[PDB]
Amino acid sequence: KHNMKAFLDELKAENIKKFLYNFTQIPHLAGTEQNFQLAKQIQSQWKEFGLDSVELAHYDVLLSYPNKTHPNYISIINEIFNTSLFEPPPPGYENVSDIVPPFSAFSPQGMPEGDLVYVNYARTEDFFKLERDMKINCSGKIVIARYGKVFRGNKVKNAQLAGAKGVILYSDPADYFAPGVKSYPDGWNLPGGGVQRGNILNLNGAGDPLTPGYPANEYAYRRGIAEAVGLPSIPVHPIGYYDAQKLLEKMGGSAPPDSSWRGSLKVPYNVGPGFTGNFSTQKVKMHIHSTNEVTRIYNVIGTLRGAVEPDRYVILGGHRDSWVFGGIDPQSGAAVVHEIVRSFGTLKKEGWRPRRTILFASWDAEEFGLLGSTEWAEENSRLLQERGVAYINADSSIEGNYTLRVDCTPLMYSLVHNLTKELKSPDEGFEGKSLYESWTKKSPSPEFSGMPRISKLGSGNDFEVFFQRLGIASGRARYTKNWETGYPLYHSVYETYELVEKFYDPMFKYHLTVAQVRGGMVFELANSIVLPFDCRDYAVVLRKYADKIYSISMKHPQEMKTYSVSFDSLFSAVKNFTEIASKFSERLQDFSNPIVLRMMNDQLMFLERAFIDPLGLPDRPFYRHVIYAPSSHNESFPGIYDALFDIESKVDPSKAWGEVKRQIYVAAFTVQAAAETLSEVA
Amino acid sequence: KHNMKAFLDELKAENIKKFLYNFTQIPHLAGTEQNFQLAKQIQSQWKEFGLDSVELAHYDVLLSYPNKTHPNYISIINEIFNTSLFEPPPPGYENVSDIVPPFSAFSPQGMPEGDLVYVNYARTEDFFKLERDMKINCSGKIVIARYGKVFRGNKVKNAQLAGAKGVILYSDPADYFAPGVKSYPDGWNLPGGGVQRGNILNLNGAGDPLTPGYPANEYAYRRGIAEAVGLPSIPVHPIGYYDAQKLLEKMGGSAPPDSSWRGSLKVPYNVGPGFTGNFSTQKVKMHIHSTNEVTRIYNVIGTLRGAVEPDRYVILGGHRDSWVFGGIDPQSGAAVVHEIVRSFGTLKKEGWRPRRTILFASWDAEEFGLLGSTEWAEENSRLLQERGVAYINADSSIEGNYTLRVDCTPLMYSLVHNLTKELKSPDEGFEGKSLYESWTKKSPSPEFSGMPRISKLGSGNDFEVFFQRLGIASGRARYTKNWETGYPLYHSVYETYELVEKFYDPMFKYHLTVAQVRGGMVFELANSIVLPFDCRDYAVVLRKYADKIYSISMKHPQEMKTYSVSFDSLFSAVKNFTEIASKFSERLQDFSNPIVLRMMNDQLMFLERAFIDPLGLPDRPFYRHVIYAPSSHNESFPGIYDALFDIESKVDPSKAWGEVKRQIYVAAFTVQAAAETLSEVA
Ligand SMILES: *[C@@H]1O[C@H](CO)[C@@H](O[C@@H]2O[C@H](CO)[C@@H](O[C@@H]3O[C@H](CO)[C@@H](O)[C@H](O[C@H]4O[C@H](CO)[C@@H](O)[C@H](O)[C@@H]4O)[C@@H]3O)[C@H](O)[C@H]2NC(C)=O)[C@H](O)[C@H]1NC(C)=O
Ligand SMILES: *[C@@H]1O[C@H](CO)[C@@H](O[C@@H]2O[C@H](CO)[C@@H](O[C@@H]3O[C@H](CO)[C@@H](O)[C@H](O[C@H]4O[C@H](CO)[C@@H](O)[C@H](O)[C@@H]4O)[C@@H]3O)[C@H](O)[C@H]2NC(C)=O)[C@H](O)[C@H]1NC(C)=O
Ligand SMILES: *[C@@H]1O[C@H](CO)[C@@H](O[C@@H]2O[C@H](CO)[C@@H](O)[C@H](O)[C@H]2NC(C)=O)[C@H](O)[C@H]1NC(C)=O
Ligand SMILES: *[C@@H]1O[C@H](CO)[C@@H](O[C@@H]2O[C@H](CO)[C@@H](O)[C@H](O)[C@H]2NC(C)=O)[C@H](O)[C@H]1NC(C)=O
Ligand SMILES: *[C@@H]1O[C@H](CO)[C@@H](O[C@@H]2O[C@H](CO)[C@@H](O)[C@H](O)[C@H]2NC(C)=O)[C@H](O)[C@H]1NC(C)=O
Ligand SMILES: *[C@@H]1O[C@H](CO)[C@@H](O[C@@H]2O[C@H](CO)[C@@H](O)[C@H](O)[C@H]2NC(C)=O)[C@H](O)[C@H]1NC(C)=O
Ligand SMILES: *[C@@H]1O[C@H](CO)[C@@H](O[C@@H]2O[C@H](CO)[C@@H](O)[C@H](O)[C@H]2NC(C)=O)[C@H](O)[C@H]1NC(C)=O
Ligand SMILES: *[C@@H]1O[C@H](CO)[C@@H](O[C@@H]2O[C@H](CO)[C@@H](O)[C@H](O)[C@H]2NC(C)=O)[C@H](O)[C@H]1NC(C)=O
Ligand SMILES: O=C(CC[C@H](Cc1ccc(C(=O)O)cc1)C(=O)O)NO
Ligand SMILES: O=C(CC[C@H](Cc1ccc(C(=O)O)cc1)C(=O)O)NO
Ligand SMILES: *[C@@H]1O[C@H](CO)[C@@H](O)[C@H](O)[C@H]1NC(C)=O
Ligand SMILES: *[C@@H]1O[C@H](CO)[C@@H](O)[C@H](O)[C@H]1NC(C)=O
Ligand SMILES: *[C@@H]1O[C@H](CO)[C@@H](O)[C@H](O)[C@H]1NC(C)=O
Ligand SMILES: *[C@@H]1O[C@H](CO)[C@@H](O)[C@H](O)[C@H]1NC(C)=O
Ligand SMILES: [Ca+2]
Ligand SMILES: [Ca+2]
Ligand SMILES: [Cl-]
Ligand SMILES: [Cl-]
Ligand SMILES: [Zn+2]
Ligand SMILES: [Zn+2]
Ligand SMILES: [Zn+2]
Ligand SMILES: [Zn+2]
Repeated sequence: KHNMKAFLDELKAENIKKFLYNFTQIPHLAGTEQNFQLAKQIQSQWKEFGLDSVELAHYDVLLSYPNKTHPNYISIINEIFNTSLFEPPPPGYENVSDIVPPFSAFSPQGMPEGDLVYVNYARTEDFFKLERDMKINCSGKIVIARYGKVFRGNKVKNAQLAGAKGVILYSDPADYFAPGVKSYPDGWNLPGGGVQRGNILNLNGAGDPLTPGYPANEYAYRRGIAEAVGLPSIPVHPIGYYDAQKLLEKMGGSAPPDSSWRGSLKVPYNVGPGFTGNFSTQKVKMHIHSTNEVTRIYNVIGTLRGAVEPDRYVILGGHRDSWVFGGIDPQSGAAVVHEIVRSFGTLKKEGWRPRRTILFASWDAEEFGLLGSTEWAEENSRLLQERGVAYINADSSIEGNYTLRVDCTPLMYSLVHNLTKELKSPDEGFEGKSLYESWTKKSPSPEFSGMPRISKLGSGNDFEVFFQRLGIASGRARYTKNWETGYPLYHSVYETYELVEKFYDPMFKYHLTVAQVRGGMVFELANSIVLPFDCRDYAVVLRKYADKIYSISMKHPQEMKTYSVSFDSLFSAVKNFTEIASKFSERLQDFSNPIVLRMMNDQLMFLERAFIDPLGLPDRPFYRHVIYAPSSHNESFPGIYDALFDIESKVDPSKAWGEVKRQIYVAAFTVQAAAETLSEVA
Repeated sequence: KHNMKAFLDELKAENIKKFLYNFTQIPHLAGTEQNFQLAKQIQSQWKEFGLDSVELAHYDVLLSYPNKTHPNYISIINEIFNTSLFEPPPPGYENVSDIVPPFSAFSPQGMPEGDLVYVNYARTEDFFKLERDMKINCSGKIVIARYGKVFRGNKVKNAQLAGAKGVILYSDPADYFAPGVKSYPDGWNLPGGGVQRGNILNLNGAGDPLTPGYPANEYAYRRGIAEAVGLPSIPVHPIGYYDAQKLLEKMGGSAPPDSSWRGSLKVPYNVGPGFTGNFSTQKVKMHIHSTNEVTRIYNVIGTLRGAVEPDRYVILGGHRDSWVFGGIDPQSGAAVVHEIVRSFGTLKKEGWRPRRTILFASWDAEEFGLLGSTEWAEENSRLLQERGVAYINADSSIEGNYTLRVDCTPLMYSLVHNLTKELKSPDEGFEGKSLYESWTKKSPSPEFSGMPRISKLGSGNDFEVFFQRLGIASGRARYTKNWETGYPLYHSVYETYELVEKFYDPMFKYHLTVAQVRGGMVFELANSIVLPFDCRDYAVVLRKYADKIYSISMKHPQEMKTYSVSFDSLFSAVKNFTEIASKFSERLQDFSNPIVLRMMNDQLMFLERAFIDPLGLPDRPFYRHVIYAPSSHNESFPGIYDALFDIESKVDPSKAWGEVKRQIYVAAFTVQAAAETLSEVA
């Protein structure tokens, strides 16, 4: 028999292990020769594995690299202390110059000299507290911020808008050093010389900064750097906590406002500005010489043509490019994808084909702003929006070994529940129990007893263009840590095969479980006669999110009275969606007729699509999903959430509340419009 | 048998006559009680006729009306001459106060006093000639322009940008009085007291000025008038040629530059500014007191559910609202639609159903900016873009009685050729010959011997949102005049049943022929197993339009060398489209399998859709069709055409030619992307 069980049983832990080892012996930085060679290997092997076609899709995109003969560093100035030029390489590692040293991708060049201010996590809330409560002024200062809480690019944006002339990012042990675990190579903790790489862009979903809206192909017209989307305007550099201690220990001015501003280092965590008395005259100087360069990148796209609906695509995609060895990020994911392709190809060789086409993707330049997936989606956007059933992401399969973590559209909730009930838990103490049981026990729903937590999709990985721009139902699953105790070695040189094999998943059973969840989801989406989406699950969360956004607005009762701010239309639309989805589910259960089926499958496939506004969100044309797009000021209903954010500070309240009302109208309309796609069609 | 012939034979000239009489006895101005009553009648009758459902879809949109107790007029100033307060009503007509007097819909209020300048047709080219060749300055002047050549709103926009403080529009006998035909009521010519009504908006496809992007429903948030889309900023009023003669006869300053600036009146046609010597001190004063008011409008939407593909829509739509009696505009069209519905309902009562759903529409407020069709399309945009097969318009069936005039997407060319070969010519001297033969003889293709002229769809009628914003294959057909000899009584009170019955089509045979063409197109689109679109026809015209746009650019060889302006990518994409479409047509001929069929029918339906750019054209987000959107500066490829327009006057040629290159890249990409929708799907 060729069914899901056949597919699932063919997956082997030992194969995922071999592929992970194979993928992590040398660095695979985007735009480098080694990553092109890995793309060619993957293309060859996917053909060997049995896919119908396997092609490279290349683009020429803006990337960013340190200058090899002119290293980046930070000084206290005579330069009396210098930060490191590289992380101490891990034991046994030999090509150390082709290891890219830590840097913040897309930093402009510069050598700003100045006095330090300590901005905690550089969140919106942290900057509000600096300026509004503490009357501290960041203008012309170098800010030093600790990583964590939010995307690092949001820190640099937040810093820019507060007027800073440089940002230093560092990893504080409070956030990145787990109590009682030994540092690499003897455990999975971050040593003091370790440094988190990462881009610092604010693209708002645009992809390559030079070609927003269109693929960076052979004839593309590019914006000048001056007009580019999302580039930072001030120099930025990341450092480890040994180097951070040296910079923070002399900090003067105001004490931290409270304990939530103090990390774990033996320093006061004084906010500044500037150093204390004796050193009040010393300064901090950045030396940043990185360059932005248009560089070729390569996606591998594998096709397994569907037997019955070859014009319906189920996509399994994850990135291949890594900062250095990519032992977790992304090769723990890519090894999983490779074994999934191998398993599907095994059934294919025996004569089986999925009902719908499966597309497999190995994305390039994910670490530089989701560039490979976004350019490919811009190139193929018409095919994807009329044919795209679903997108399952496949980055890092493990970031811990505690339990499963799923983020997806509500359309996939029932699919995920049903699948995980049929899979074996790999967890200690849950031998012979289902993954659903272990996951539900370790990560309970905050709302429903006997159900697991499933989170929303936001931003920051390759599902983003498919879900937030194109409105294709999307999901992701991986194994994660206990969230009451990212991960220490994230984007550091110490992310190695040995890290994973010794400390995360020596038996590769968590990898195998993640292969079963991702692979099983893809199998159902591509083979089930009726698409495995339950529109009733969207109705339930829409009411929750409407309740939530109403509750935020209701912090301002006087203004809602004055400006006649009603959420009645939004609740009405949610109620109608609930009633219509209920009736549609009845019809879906109550229908031999493949036109009615495919009509019904089309209604299910285009339901996610109906939440797209072709006008996008305000000033963010590439975020178009009205329920789930990222907030500019990071809740769901982001248009209304952003209109309400810090509304009490707006100088023209009439105008501000008018815009809240406009967003309520757009949201109610969109909800009702999506509901009407599930009505009888004529 | 229930086939096309059965459908066509059921259509009767005598029924179209009765309906026209029924629809034209009282005025049906948008937003008035009489037009709501007509909507309710049509809804009732379409149900009687046998449609499955017939609903009113209402919206509350910005409309514009004269003040009944404060009439609009123009003076020479002591006011020594006044223009008319109304057109002399036609013989036998009794409710003359409910006849709206001539006015320019959406004019602001005002009483500007000043000196006249005569701007010919107020085209872009005419204003270029005034300022650049004749050194005449329109700033602070009242411009008087004759109707014709271009849309009247473009005249007011062109006037505004040249700095004028008022516009007077008039109908010159050179353009609106056919030689040797007697004026109404004794013939079809425009009498001197007749006046062309019409809106003067510049909406660029937005629909209701207050709700761009979203339906003007019960909970809509509206822009303030100050922020509205497309409203004119200076007062405007139209007059007839008796009144125009009085205003023009004293005109001084510069003589007309050439004969193309002189109409037929016994006046010099001096451009001005101002009057001659003795009257050099007299001025012109407008009195405009019209008001813009949000008003309810009603579309009638009839559904005939498809037997096999009820989720695929073929739409036949035309407007119902008229300036006064609507004898030609639109009731000659609406009477045709009514008889088409009656004929389809006759087959339905005998047990027949079309393969695909047919939607019938009676649009409101077309005369005020395509408001009814646009709001309905904004409300239903998700259904329309995933399900909309085609849209056939149905405004005025006759504007003359010489021959057929078709404007449509190239996807419909073969359909139109094949249908007209099977229909009887109603033309004198072509008894027993096909409509194709008569039409081809009277309106030859400028390019191909033995084929008729078919024009492009542009702007200015209710197909606009479906084709230019949503990318649904669209077409229109009507009977027209000999274009080497609009029509004289256009938008005047003299457009009556008697005008049509006495002077245009006494036997209703031209009406019947137009019913057969529109109805037959709808029949094929809704019933043919394979959609009746030939993608090869798009390949042919894309090469033509690429040749044309290249030829325009090649007027600037030096700049194309300097800025490296290549059209190579666009020709490459057109070549690929040609090859791919050729292969797709082979597959379409060479395939029992309803999935392959419906896959193939989906590829045909979404081919028009693939020419939509979701980023729209520059500053015109609602014009999104990359091949055919209206030029801002009114050729096809409007993005590239507008980038090239008057490029030699741009102050920064590097920037201007960079933008030309950007548009070439967008167009080439879009063509290639559309081509790829016709590739094998996996
Ligand atoms: C959820 O679904 C329900 C349908 O089950 C849908 O109900 C619709 O609500 C609107 C109100 O927003 C109704 O609109 C009315 O339509 C009638 C004609 O049918 C008009 O006469 C009404 O206008 C008068 O009353 C207004 C309100 O006081 C006045 O402002 C106005 O000036 C008029 O005097 C009004 O337009 C509509 O009939 C129903 N449709 C039904 C029941 O089929 C509801 O809108 C959906 N929710 C959302 C968010 O779409
Ligand atoms: C019309 O369809 C044809 C396919 O039949 C399609 O041809 C493609 O054209 C592009 C050129 O625009 C080719 O791109 C090349 O791809 C190879 C790898 O396959 C690269 O090595 C090439 O890059 C090198 O050469 C460049 C040109 O001098 C240099 O600028 C560059 O730095 C590299 O040195 C180049 O990217 C592509 O291979 C074909 N694809 C085929 C034949 O399958 C054509 O593009 C279509 N037209 C449009 C408008 O899409
Ligand atoms: C990763 O595995 C690949 C595939 O097995 C290895 O690539 C093969 O290497 C052998 C020996 O050089 C060649 O003969 C094959 O042609 C290669 N096959 C390909 C590229 O498809 C590769 O050597 C392994 N890498 C590491 C670091 O172990
Ligand atoms: C930090 O690094 C800089 C640059 O390498 C050091 O300053 C240089 O010292 C070298 C050799 O001693 C001189 O040739 C250069 O003139 C110096 N350059 C600059 C820019 O200062 C600096 O001494 C280092 N600081 C520490 C504490 O090691
Ligand atoms: C998840 O599994 C449940 C239990 O099997 C599925 O719900 C059943 O679906 C069948 C087929 O429609 C119905 O006949 C039953 O009434 C359903 N039981 C219920 C709702 O309790 C559910 O459809 C599955 N989810 C999927 C496939 O997405
Ligand atoms: C146009 O035709 C309609 C439909 O036949 C006429 O409306 C009918 O009028 C009679 C007499 O008043 C009523 O009993 C019917 O209820 C009406 N039917 C409808 C509205 O569906 C209408 O009178 C005709 N108009 C003119 C000007 O001749
Ligand atoms: C044009 O119309 C205006 C307004 O009706 C005429 O001027 C008015 O004349 C009436 C009665 O004779 C006076 O009561 C008003 O004071 C006048 N109003 C204004 C605004 O001037 C004017 O005479 C008419 N011109 C002609 C030639 O008939
Ligand atoms: C218009 O009519 C022509 C002539 O019948 C149709 O072209 C024929 O189509 C059939 C069925 O595919 C083929 O077997 C013939 O080879 C075609 N003849 C040709 C191309 O000369 C054409 O398809 C019709 N157009 C439509 C239906 O849109
Ligand atoms: O590095 C990434 C983005 C990672 C994010 C998850 C994440 C986010 C933050 C951290 C950290 O601060 O350690 C770690 C992991 C995602 O949503 O996948 N892509 O390759
Ligand atoms: O009045 C209209 C728009 C009419 C236009 C055609 C047109 C355009 C101009 C005239 C004229 O100047 O007499 C007459 C008719 C269309 O493309 O349908 N809609 O109701
Ligand atoms: C890198 O720095 C070196 C040495 O100072 C310099 O010569 C070169 O211009 C730089 N390279 C780039 C790509 O900017
Ligand atoms: C893997 O799980 C076991 C049990 O908690 C433990 O030894 C180790 O800390 C875990 N690894 C990581 C990286 O959490
Ligand atoms: C119309 O004009 C009259 C009479 O001068 C005036 O009283 C009224 O305000 C006006 N009506 C509108 C709707 O502006
Ligand atoms: C209708 O056609 C005949 C023949 O040309 C003619 O008497 C009359 O002028 C035509 N009517 C119009 C409006 O062109
Ligand atoms: Ca791009
Ligand atoms: Ca609107
Ligand atoms: Cl993932
Ligand atoms: Cl028409
Ligand atoms: Zn990753
Ligand atoms: Zn990463
Ligand atoms: Zn009309
Ligand atoms: Zn009209």
